[PDB]
Order: sequence, then structure tokens, then C-alpha cells
Amino acid sequence: RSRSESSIESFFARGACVTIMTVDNPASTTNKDKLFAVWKITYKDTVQLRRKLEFFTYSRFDMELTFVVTANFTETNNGHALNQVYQIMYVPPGAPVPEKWDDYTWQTSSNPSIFYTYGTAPARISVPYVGISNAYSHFYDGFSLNDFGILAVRVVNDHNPTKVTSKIRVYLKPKHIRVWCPRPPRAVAYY
Amino acid sequence: GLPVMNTPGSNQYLTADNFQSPCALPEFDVTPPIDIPGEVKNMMELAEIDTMIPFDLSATKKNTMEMYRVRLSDKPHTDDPILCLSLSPASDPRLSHTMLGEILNYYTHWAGSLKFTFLFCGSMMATGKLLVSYAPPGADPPKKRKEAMLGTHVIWDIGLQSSCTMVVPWISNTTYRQTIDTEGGYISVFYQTRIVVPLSTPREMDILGFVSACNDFSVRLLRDTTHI
Amino acid sequence: GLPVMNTPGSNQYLTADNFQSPCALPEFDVTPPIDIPGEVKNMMELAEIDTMIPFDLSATKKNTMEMYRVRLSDKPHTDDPILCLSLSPASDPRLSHTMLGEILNYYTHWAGSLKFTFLFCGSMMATGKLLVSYAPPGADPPKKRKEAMLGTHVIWDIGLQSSCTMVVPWISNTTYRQTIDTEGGYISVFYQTRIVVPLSTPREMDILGFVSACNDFSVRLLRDTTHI
Amino acid sequence: GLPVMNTPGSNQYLTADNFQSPCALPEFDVTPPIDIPGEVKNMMELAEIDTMIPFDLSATKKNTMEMYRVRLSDKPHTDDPILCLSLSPASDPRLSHTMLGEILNYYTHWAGSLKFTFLFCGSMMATGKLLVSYAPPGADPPKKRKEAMLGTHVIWDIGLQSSCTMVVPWISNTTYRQTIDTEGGYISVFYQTRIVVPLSTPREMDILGFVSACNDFSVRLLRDTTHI
Repeated sequence: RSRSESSIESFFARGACVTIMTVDNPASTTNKDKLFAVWKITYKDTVQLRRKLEFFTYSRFDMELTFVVTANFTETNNGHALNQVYQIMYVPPGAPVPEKWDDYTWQTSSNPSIFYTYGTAPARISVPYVGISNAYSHFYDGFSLNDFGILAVRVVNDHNPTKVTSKIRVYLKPKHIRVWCPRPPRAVAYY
Repeated sequence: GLPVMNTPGSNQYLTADNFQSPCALPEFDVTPPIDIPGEVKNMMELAEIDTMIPFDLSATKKNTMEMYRVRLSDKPHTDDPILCLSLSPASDPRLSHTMLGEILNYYTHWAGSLKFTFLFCGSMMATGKLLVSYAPPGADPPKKRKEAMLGTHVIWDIGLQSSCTMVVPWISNTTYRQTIDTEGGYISVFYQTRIVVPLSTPREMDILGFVSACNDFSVRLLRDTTHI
Repeated sequence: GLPVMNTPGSNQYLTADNFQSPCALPEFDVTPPIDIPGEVKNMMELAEIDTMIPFDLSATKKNTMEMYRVRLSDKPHTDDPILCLSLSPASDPRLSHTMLGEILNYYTHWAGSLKFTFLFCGSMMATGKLLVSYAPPGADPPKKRKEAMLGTHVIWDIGLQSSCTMVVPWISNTTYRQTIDTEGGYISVFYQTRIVVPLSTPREMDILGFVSACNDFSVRLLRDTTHI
Repeated sequence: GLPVMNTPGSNQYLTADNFQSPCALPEFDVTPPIDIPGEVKNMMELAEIDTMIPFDLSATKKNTMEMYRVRLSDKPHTDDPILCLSLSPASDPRLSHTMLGEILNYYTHWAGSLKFTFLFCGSMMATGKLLVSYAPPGADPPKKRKEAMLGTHVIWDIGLQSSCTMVVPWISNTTYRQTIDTEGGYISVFYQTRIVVPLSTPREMDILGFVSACNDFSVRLLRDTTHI
């Protein structure tokens, strides 16, 4: 007998990808507003984590985010580019989100930012519990969802000759989980 | 400085890794927790809960309220069972959908005892006897009341007690079974006596059925198969 | 050497990181500090200071000396209030510009009590009664003196004491409010009695208004929105 | 942080390295072990087992049951030996295939004593004498019974005891020999007396032969030569 692997920590704290944020190099050819990528942290997209969390009503958890950046030249053209640096900015709840590539939010002291140098160990931060409430509500029978923050991403190098696309996989691992008030689990139907 | 020697495994991200990591909000005073009722410390606490078995998964009955009710009627006293429930909690479509089954689908291995609980939802007046049998693993399920009686069984008296909690044991060659494919036993309910009723009381009653893991139950080797 | 294994997070610069770092001037003898008067150990010490509320933010009054003075006059005894001040210290344009508001704009969350302090700047001779009311959050502000009196209030006597320090309480569902959007209460000042004056003394006095955080006040989750 | 200085040998994978490594299944509760009979803690425990020598590796005899039996017959009393077995356990085709030899092929160096055990598989009635000789290393094997008798030997009596366990000693200039090329000695069995039998009992008996390492045996410097 042993019930360790069916503990909440073991059942939940498992590195799961939750998004793939794509950003292009600031190439001066015809580039759109794809120069930066923004994703509001939410578990309602990945079915695995969501279906596991909706076993329970309330919750609390730190949130370890790992970032796996993978780039490649777009054109078959004789591509050359020095090592790119990526600004991975975490925007806490209630804070403003970037609108442009050169918005002020990328220079704000509040917003913590990682400067990942390409071709190195995957970047990582550990967001704490950022809830106004004393527990993340997965279901709320009231009138006026919970804010974890936003992740914005850009390339720092600016006047680049050759285009370079890059995908940032975000491996979210909830850590120090607590969950209350179990519920019936949803079918996989409406996901 | 301190001479080091970077070993293999350096600069790899193993998604199962457990290291310290730098906090992005290190000056932030976390909202303290409160004592909410109902903290779950373990998933098996949800499988230890008596949840209702869907017995009739036919085309019409399924995905309604009728898929759970087993109807006892008055018809020719056939020796065949009222219900025969295979004990493949993961690889049985009926137990697969229970809470137990929902937790077992998240795991590969499991071991322990199950407790089944049938519940007569008929009249206070009606009386009779059902025979709740348990064929162990390897056995071909009982086809007649006699074959079932000779083995393990419980003569449940509809008249006296309205429920019947039979507990299955943990019999397996390995220390743990699988959640997919191969036996595991059979609960099965027969009439010992056709149900008696007084006056114009309805002669069509219902029995419900519940299942839950026991305190000895355990799972291991998480396996999430959820996708789109 | 000591075998190590570089983990994820290596060679990243997190602007929130807190590590040791090599000093560029390691042989340099720093100018020692002196005991200057007025060391601030915390920003809330600046929000605990009674600063003056601008009540009249009209086109003319604003960005002058008149935007702070509330003029009491002699006109038909209308039940409407002299002033009604919403308790959105961050999301109220009047309290937004106070020192308290300037410190709250740097933060997301806050919690605590406020103390408002009205101050009669009229004559030593003039006498009368104002009624300083406090509608709690959720309440629609009082429109008549009666509605205000029935709730929480203070009958301030212009003749006896020249100030009136009403302290708001900390009422919120969360442990902390937001600095942007939704209620929070209303201070509001009515005439109980039209102000009496002796001889040709002017019948147009002024009251000032101050606000400050209390010792129980606290903020968290810094949010600088300063840019060009 | 702690200033380090990555030395030579960093980021190399030496297949002989022994470092810690991150577990891919860190939350997984391993199936506990049981007490199975027959745990082997060392490979020499398999070389300490008396396994049967194939003496006749001729074209026909080999890869059958006859390659192990040494046939004693009744023919002209030639002084030549019944068998002469060179003590190159690795570099002798006969001892090479024994369990001892199978373990020695996995190693470069070895040292210790061997015990050979011949076994008469004839009649309870038959009687006679064999002479089991041991020429030490460097010696040219004995060609006549006299030359063998003068050296080390054992006059085995077929009539009394049915086996004969002669133990070779550890004689080598180095502390360890090689498993390939050069001497090491010779066991050799002669007739002292042609085997007597009573009545029509068959005059063609068989002796088997076993070999095993002793408790003093040891190997070192693993050398796997297995390929396709």
C-alpha cells in the first residue's frame, strides 16, 4: 500500500505545455504586428490541466513557467543572423499589456523580464500565487474567471537583414498545489 | 574559483525535473490562505466515495436517468441473473464511467478492494429475497442461482434491510493490475424469490447500485490519455 | 572538479533576480553616511500624511488655489449636500491626485482605513452645524439630510470645534481592493443649520478637506504606469 | 554567485562515468523486491560450479552427448594417457567452453586454483586403477606412466571410490595470467592396471570430467568480445 502518486502534488505538478507563442524577427521588409507575441496565462485551453483542475472547485498554486525557445530562418535564402536574444516579460495581474513592439511596458520596472540568449538552457521563472482571493475559483456562481497574468515575448535585436521565426513553448508546472471541494469530472465532450 | 566539471544532463530541461527556480515576484506578499471546508489531500479520497453504477447502457437508457436503475419485475422465474457486473473497473464500460473509473483512467496500475452497495428503491411493503453473488477472477460467471449460491454469496432480504454492501477482495498474481487489457470477477444478482407485494402496490421496483474503492486501494504510474 | 549540472534558468537575466555581483570599485572607501533628518523607511509613511483634497475640479477652479476650497454660503436651504466624495481613492479624480493617490497609482492592491479631516476656515464668530455623513460601500449616496442622518454621521458644530476627523473603516469582500475598476462609500457634508454670523461679517466661508491613510493601511503588487 | 571555473573534462560523456542523474519517474512507487531463491552477488559463484569438460571435440563427437565421455576399453596396454588436458582454461578448446571458460572469456586476467573431478560411470563390479597426474607449468606432458608417477599424481582406485578430486595450484610468475596467449600444466590419466570386470559385464566403461574454480579464484579487467 502506498498513496503517494495519487497525492494532489503528484497528480498536478507535472510539466505540461500550455501554449506555443510565435514571434518573428524585427525584419524591415513587410513585417506585420507579429513582431511580438502575447498570451494571457489561462488553463482553460489545455484540456489535461483543465480537466484535472475541474475535479475541484477552489485551488491555490505557485506556477513554475519554463520557456523552450526554438527558432529557424524562414527563407531558403542564404540566411545569416547573430545569436538572438528574447525578452520574455511576465506581466502581473491588473497591469497593462503590450500593444506595440516598442511600447513602454517592455521598459517598465514593475514587469519582470527574462533575457534569454538563444542556444542556452531553457528560461524559467516561478510565479507565486497572485490571487486577490484566498483561492483560485474554477467555478463561480455569481455576477459582476481569475487572472494569473500575461506573458509577452519579443526579439530584442532590431535591424535584422534575414527573417527568423521563433516558437516559445511554455511548460507550466503548478507547484505547491492545494485543492478543495471535489466535483464530478467533466466528460471530454465539451473541450 | 571552485573548479567544477559540468556533467551530462547539463542544460537539459526534463519536464519531470524538480529544482529551485527564481521567483519573478519576490517582493510580493502572497494572499494568505484560509481554512476552506473540503480540502482534498489525495485523489483516492474521491475514489473512496460511493458513486452510482450505470447498469443499462443501451441506446435509449444511456445518457439519461434510466441507465442506472435496475428494474425488478414479475415475469417467469428465469434462473438468469438480474444483473452481472464484471470487475474490470477500468475495462468495464459500466464501472469505467464511475468516479472510481474516472480516477483509474488517469493511472496505469491499481490494487485494492472494491465495495459494491445495492439499494432497494421499492416499497416499504414489498418483501422478497435476492441473492448477491461474487464469482472470483478466472471463474466463468454463474448462469443459474444454484451455481451462484454454492460459491460466495449474500442472501439479501428485500423485506428487512434495504441495502447490501458486499466487499470484493484483492486477488491478483501481480502486486498490481492494469487499467486496460484478463478477468477480475463478477458481481451478480439473482432472485431467490419473486418479489411479493401486498395490495395494488406496483409490481415493478428498482434497485440502484454503488461502487467505491476501499481504504486499501491505491494507484500508480499516472497516464493521462486526455486529448482532442 | 566538483561535478555540477547546469539547470534551466542558467545564463538568463531576470530583472527581478537578486544575486551577488562583482564590485567595479572594490578598493574604494565609500563616503560614510550621516544622520540626516527625515529618513523614510517606507512609502506608506507618505500616505499617512494629511494632504488636501481638491473638491472643485471644474474648468476654471482646477489647477489653481480655488480647486480645494468648498464655499459655504447663504442660499435656499436645499437638502442636497455641500460635497459628496466617493471613496475610490485611486478611481476618484479628486482623491486620485492626493499624496495617497499618488502612492496608490504605483500599486495594484490596497487595504485599510482612511481618515478624512474637514476644516472650517471661516470666522471665529460664525456658528452653525454641518452633518458629516458616511455611506458605506454598495449604498447609493444620501440625497437628503434625513437619509444621511439615519445612517452613520457626525454633527459637526462649526461654533465649537473647527475640524472634524471622521475615519472610514476597511470593508471589502476581498482582503484587498484594486486601484482601478465597484463602490467603496461616500463622505458627504450637509447643512444641518444655515450658518449664522454676527454683524457685517462675510456670509461666505470656506471649508478645506484632508485625507490620509491610517496605520492599518497597506499596498501591494507595484504597478508603475509612468511613461511618455 | 559562487565563482566556479569549469575544468577540462566538462561536458564530456565518459561511458565509465558514475554520476547522479535526474529520475524521469520521480513520483513513481517502485514495485518492491521479494526474496527470490538464488541471488547471485558475484560471477565467480558461477565459475565455482563443477561443470562437465568436453574431452572429445572430434568432428562426430562434438555438439552431442558423446563429446564429454572418455571411454575406457580393453586393448593393448599402451603407456600413452587416456586423456591429457592442458590447463589453459581460456586458451584450451576443451576447458574454453565450460562455465568457467565462459566467465573467463569476459575477462582479461585471472588467478587462482582449479579443481578437476573425474567420475567413473562404469559398473559397481568393475575394478582397476587409474593414475591421475598433474604436470606443472613449463613441463612437457608425461608420455609414459612412469614419468607421470614420478611427478605429482593420485592412484585412483576404480573399485573403491568412484570419483577423484585433484586440485591444481596457483603457479604463475605474474600475480595474474592472461585469458589468451605459454603453459599452465597438464592433467593426464593413465591406466595403472587394465580394468578388471567379472562375468559378461561390458568391458567398455566411461569416465566423466568436471572442472571448477576454487574459492581463491579471481578475475579482472572485463573484456567482452561478443559481436556478430
